[PDB]
Amino acid sequence: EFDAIKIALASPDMIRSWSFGEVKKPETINYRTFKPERDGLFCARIFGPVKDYECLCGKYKRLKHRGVICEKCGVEVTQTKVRRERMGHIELASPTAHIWFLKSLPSRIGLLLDMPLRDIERVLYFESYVVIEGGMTNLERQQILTEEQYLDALEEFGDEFDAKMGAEAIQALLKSMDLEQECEQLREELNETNSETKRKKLTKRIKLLEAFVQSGNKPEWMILTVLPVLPPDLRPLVPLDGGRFATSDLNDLYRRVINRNNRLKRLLDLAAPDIIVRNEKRMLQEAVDALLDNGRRGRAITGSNKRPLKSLADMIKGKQGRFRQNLLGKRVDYSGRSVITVGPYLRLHQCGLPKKMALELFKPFIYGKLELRGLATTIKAAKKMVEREEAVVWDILDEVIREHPVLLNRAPTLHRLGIQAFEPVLIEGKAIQLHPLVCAAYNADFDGDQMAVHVPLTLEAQLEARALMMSTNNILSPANGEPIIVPSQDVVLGLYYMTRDCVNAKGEGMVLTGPKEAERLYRSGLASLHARVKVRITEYEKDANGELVAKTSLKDTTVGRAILWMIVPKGLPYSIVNQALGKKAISKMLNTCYRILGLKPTVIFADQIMYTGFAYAARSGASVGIDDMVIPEKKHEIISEAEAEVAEIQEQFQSGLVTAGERYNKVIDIWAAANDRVSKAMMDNLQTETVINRDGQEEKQVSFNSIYMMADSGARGSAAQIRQLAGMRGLMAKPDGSIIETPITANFREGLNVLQYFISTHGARKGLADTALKTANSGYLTRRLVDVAQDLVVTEDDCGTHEGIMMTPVIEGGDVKEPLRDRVLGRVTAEDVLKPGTADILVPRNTLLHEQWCDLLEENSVDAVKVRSVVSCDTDFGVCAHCYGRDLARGHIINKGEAIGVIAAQSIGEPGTQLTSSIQVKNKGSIKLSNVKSVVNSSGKLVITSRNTELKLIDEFGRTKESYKVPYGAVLAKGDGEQVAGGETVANWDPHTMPVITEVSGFVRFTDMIDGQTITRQTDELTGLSSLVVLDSAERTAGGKDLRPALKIVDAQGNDVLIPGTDMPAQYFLPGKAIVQLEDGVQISSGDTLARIPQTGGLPRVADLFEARRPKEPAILAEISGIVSFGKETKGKRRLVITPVDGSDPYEEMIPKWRQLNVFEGERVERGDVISDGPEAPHDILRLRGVHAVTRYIVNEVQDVYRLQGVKINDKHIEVIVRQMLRKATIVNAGSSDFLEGEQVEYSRVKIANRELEANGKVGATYSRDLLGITKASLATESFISAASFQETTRVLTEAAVAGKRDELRGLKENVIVGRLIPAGTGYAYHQDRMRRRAA
Amino acid sequence: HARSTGSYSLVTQQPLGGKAQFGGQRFGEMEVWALEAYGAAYTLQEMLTVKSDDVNGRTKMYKNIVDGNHQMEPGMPESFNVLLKEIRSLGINIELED
Amino acid sequence: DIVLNPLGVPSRMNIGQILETHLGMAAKGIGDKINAMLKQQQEVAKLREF
Amino acid sequence: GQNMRVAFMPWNGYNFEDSILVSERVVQEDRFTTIHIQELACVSRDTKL
Amino acid sequence: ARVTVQDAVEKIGNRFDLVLVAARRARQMQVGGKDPLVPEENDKTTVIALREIEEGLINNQILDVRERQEQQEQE
Amino acid sequence: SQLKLLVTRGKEQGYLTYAEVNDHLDADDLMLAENTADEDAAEAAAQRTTDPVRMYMR
Ligand SMILES: [Mg+2]
Ligand SMILES: [Zn+2]
Ligand SMILES: [Zn+2]
Repeated sequence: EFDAIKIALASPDMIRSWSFGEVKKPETINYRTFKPERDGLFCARIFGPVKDYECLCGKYKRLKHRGVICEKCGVEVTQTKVRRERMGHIELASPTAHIWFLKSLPSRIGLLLDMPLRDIERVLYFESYVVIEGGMTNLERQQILTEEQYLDALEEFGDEFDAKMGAEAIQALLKSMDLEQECEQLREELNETNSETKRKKLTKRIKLLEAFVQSGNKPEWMILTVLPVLPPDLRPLVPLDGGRFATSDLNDLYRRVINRNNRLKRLLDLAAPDIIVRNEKRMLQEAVDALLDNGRRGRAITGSNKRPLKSLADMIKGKQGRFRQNLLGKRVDYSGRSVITVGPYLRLHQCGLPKKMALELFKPFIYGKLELRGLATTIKAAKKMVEREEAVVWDILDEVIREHPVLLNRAPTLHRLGIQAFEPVLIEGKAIQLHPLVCAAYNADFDGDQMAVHVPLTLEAQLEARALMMSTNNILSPANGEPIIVPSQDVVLGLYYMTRDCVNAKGEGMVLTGPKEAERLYRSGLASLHARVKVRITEYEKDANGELVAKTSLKDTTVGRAILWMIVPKGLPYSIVNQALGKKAISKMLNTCYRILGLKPTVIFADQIMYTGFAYAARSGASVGIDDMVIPEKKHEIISEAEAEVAEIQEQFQSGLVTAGERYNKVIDIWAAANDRVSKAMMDNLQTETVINRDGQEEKQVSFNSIYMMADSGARGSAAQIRQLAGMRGLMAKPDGSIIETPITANFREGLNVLQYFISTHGARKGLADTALKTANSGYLTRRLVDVAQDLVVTEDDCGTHEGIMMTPVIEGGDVKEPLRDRVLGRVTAEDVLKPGTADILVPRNTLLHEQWCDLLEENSVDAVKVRSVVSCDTDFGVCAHCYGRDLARGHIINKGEAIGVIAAQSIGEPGTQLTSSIQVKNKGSIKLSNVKSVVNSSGKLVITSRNTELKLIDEFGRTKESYKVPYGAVLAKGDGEQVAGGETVANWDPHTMPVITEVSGFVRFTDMIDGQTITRQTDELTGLSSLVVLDSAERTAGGKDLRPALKIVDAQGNDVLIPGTDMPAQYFLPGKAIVQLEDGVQISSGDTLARIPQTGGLPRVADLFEARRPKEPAILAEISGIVSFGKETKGKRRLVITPVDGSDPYEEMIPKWRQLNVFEGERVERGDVISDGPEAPHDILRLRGVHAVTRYIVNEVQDVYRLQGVKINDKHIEVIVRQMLRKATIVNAGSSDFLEGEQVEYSRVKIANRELEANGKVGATYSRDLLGITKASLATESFISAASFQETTRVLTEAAVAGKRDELRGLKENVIVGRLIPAGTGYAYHQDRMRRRAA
Repeated sequence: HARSTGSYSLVTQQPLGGKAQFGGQRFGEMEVWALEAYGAAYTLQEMLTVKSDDVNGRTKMYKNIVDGNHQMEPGMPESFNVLLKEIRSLGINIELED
Repeated sequence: DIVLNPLGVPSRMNIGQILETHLGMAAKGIGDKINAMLKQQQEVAKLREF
Repeated sequence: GQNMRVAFMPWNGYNFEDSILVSERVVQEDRFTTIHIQELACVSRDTKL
Repeated sequence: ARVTVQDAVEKIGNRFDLVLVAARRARQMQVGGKDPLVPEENDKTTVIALREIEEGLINNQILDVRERQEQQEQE
Repeated sequence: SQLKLLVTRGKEQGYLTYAEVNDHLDADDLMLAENTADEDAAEAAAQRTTDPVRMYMR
């Protein structure tokens, strides 16, 4: 209807235009007749009649004569709702400053006038005068003149002198101000001499003057002359039961403003002393300030209840304002709630709805049906029929409900599966029956939880619920590809018990004809559910283009597996059910069914699995008793032995042989070992049993114990819970985080005594508090993540880009913890996947890698692919479907319009509550060295001559399996190009002192070495050797301080030995605190040690890693490639200069001397190398290394937090957030564009700006990408309606008003506030068509 | 607790709250995010306007339903009109450009 | 009268309910024996002895 | 409360997460039947008309 | 009926355009006044529209062509 | 000067206590506290009683 919203400042003429009349009296209503007063806050003349079509007096009280203004009253005869739309105005006697434009942090008034805020405040409060265009009389504009100074200046000046006080002075200043001429003057200033901040401040001044000139506002509009009055019905005075009333706080504030204004107007007629009028004007300013914003400049005015009054500003901001409490979430019609029960008889797509709730929610539909079918004549008859609950009413209700989805929702909606659409089934009672398989999606248990039910109304809403939100459409998690409809705890136990063989059961050794005979035998009592038999099984294979060829063969199975085979669909093999079928086997089975067959067979299969599991779990009759918790028979011996060892340690400490800090650890280790022994003994005794037999001999088998069965199948429990039940409760902690030495040696089968229970309580209280805190934090993280990345939408099919990420498996030193299949499945290749033999292309390009392609890649053993990624997408304002991948919840390539930002935010935030030397090879392969320079030492072996050496174990198949990091100068047993066996330590080194080593051998002379200037005399008394320890710069004398210890290599012939392969002299400038051991003239072998130089986690790690915080001590990277050099020393921090090979060297950094540098001044380093060592910074990687390196550092550094806790989410969702982090570009060269040199612009704008410009006959502009946090990157929103929702409302509206900003609703958070279709999903087509017609 | 239609609040024309007042269910921001994760634009629109505080759109929806026609004319909510009037009651001039 | 799920006991390590169930079974067994002796009209001597 | 005869076994998914399966003779014998008393007031006032 | 919607999506191609087309056809068949192209087993107009889309008897192009022909007839 | 030290401490720690701000510093105190929170910049760093009754008394 409008398609855009504009905001600006209001002129007094505009304010008089809005109003329908002036409010002159502070009266509200008569205390006797309760009628609106005349010219008061509630006035019928100004704001409209109080009841529909009726004058106040009553002479005109019918619709027939509407639109007429009664002469007696003046009240127009119209609808009363018009009182909700009409404003008034109050003409202030004297101008008042607007608090938003005075006490804002930038202080718009002061910024525009170029005056300190304190000067403005003191002139406002009638403290000192101000000269306004004084003239040529030796006065300076905007000069403070206190009362005495003003008085003595007035003398000797017959001129007016133009001095004023109060807000009138400010208004005169603003009105006299000229913006174009001052902008010209500032341009002249910027043209001339420039200083560090002079140029910046002048540029800011000119830019903001230009902005204010272009906004269309005028400065003097910041000073109020007329005050608008809100319509009465938004600040109502409403009668409550009895003689009492309730009123809004705005009535009090308006009454105060009007009282003081009228008093001032009266006072200005009496010609009162200036003291009185000054005080009155100060009070008027204070009252208007309190009205517009109460509690911002001074003390908040309070009411009778002694609480601060709510002002106009308080009604907009906060979590209880119109922007948040009512515009983004509000109460809804056609809704209900109730407690949820099980209902295990249901199908996956339907729920159970009480008849009473269904009758109440669908009332209009039932009225329509009753009238249509002729049962009722009018709607009143239908109402009475439904109110009496006749017989026909229930048939009509059953007809209405037939195919009408209802949305069920549970209160903590953490992801999109917390709302799902089901088909109702009318039931008796008052509880909602919820299908078991969906509980995990809701995180719902049946111990008192409640659910809300909403009913879609429109045809479009019903179709969306049926096609998008149905429960049979969401069976895969959207965070990863895994199903979320897995059977949970009792289905698992039933299917485990059914498929679980026994050694010598009834009917063992039989040969059945198929599943039917197996079931017929079991059900008639002739065979046991686990009796090993031979069964003829017929299974189908898709060994063709979908043909399902059959194969019949005699399998060796049990009766349970043969029975369970009856429910498995055609395409699957028989080996899926031919096992014990724990918790994870069932999930694998469902995943296999989904990938091979499709969606419908999977849903049918899941329902059959649930039914069979429940039936046979009931059949088994599995229970829990006190004899199932078998305590080990050796527990007392183990505890006694631990007691003896700890007592011996204590008495040894009492003899002063060990420090307490070590005996504590010894006792802790003793008790840990004892606990491990007890747990091992318990589990050994509890997981096996002896049975007999086919012939009569003792034979072991896995136990049928009930606790063990529950833990082993994954139904419920673990080894820790069993350990506490039958082992020992373990080792408790303390409030300080310490671990109390003596553990709880009792389990729960045995009782705890009072002290052990006291310690347990210590633990439990902390557990509860930590749970609460985690739930608190994980919501804030999700809210920020949604705010930053809400408006991302797939808005293209292919951008055509040829770039992407390089996906390879993740290896933490030893084993691999994420194969290539997990990281590559479902993505789009950016380049041909050449065969590892380099023969031909294996996967051409732009091919969505589904399961078959992943299997092919695994078969050919490729370990590196190039996959298109979101962070390297060429689409402007959105993403393309090919650079994203596939949906992960539907299984196909993502659809256009899908909102991927909200999905990414929800997927990242949903699991938040859950989360809290020598090198030895391990496999028979071949050593491969990457990024290392080799050389042969004196011993003849190979020594590393590099800092970034990487060792890989390339097996006979050419696949990496072990990646290891080796420091500098390590002796290697083997090298590249030689096969090795297992268990061979191919590298070793000393992890102590310093790795400073030489490179050649020969006579060493102390060149440029003077005793008493750089070294100290410290002879090795123990060995008798003389060692020259190099002191520091401070201690040493200045005679040779600038000199450094250089040890040149020479021969016996008197010549000079230089670095082999080059003419560079071989000198080693050793640093301070270096212990020179070998004397001059003593030949050294290659690599000799010249000097023995001495020396978070959980959610907060993720939250501080999306905020791009800089660590405490960031490792210094190589800013530029070139020879490293040094400059002036000890100028607060050690100075280092890098000189490129040819390029200029304007780089110099004050590197602190505290950092232990790992590079010598004679060693060149390229950019991106580490100078110091420590945690890396996120900003430095982006600058030194491309975008693909900072994203790789993040998607791997936050995925480590989740992997530890077992949470798995796709990498798609972390690259969506990163794409929104590095979104602003900083320009370095303007080029032929229209961009300022030092400016930050949206990277999308600059990318397209120079793109079209380059195509023409111009040259594009360079830039440097920038990285922000999710909280700083969400403040760059270009709409002031979405920004005010989650930012400071006062700041956003104050800056948008002066700038004359207008925003066209283009986001998801703005069309919700306005109340129109979002541009993301089903509303994507509507918005595109609107833009097309609008362009025309 | 179940509700089809009932009494509405005074200053903001939204359904009252609580079972005693025969109130509605609060549809918060997380549920809006959930409906945005699906492409359920029409469900979201009808929950934001017709079902909550679109004063003249909800009676039209009721009449359409009791007439065997499930179609809505969405309109503009009341909370946004109140917000415009409150922002305008300050010195700001916020309008709806066509 | 009531059927409860055993899978609730292992994870929530509150095995006091199983001991309560065993002891309540024992107590009701003693009560049923007294009731049987009382219905059969047995003299107070055997009732007192039991 | 009341002393109920209880058995620990699954029984067909009607005690799935924390649900309870109750006999119909626990309802015939009115063992968990409770009496609730509530007050309703009707105040008549003197209105303007 | 229609426990799943997966064939209709394949016919139309997009999950959202499917919803829009089905809603248009259902509104034609509910208030406008039209006869279904398939037998109705007490199905609501939304489900009948979905199954028509599934069988290939309805899509956006078909609806546009039919509306053009109808407007020609009315003229 | 005095404000500069408090600002340096707040930047180093990212947060400050009432005692530290009050020492290093009614309406003037509240105004100073509000100004300090501005940074959590240039204008606040560079930056009588404001009570209408105290000025009247003066
Ligand atoms: Mg619960
Ligand atoms: Zn009149
Ligand atoms: Zn792209």
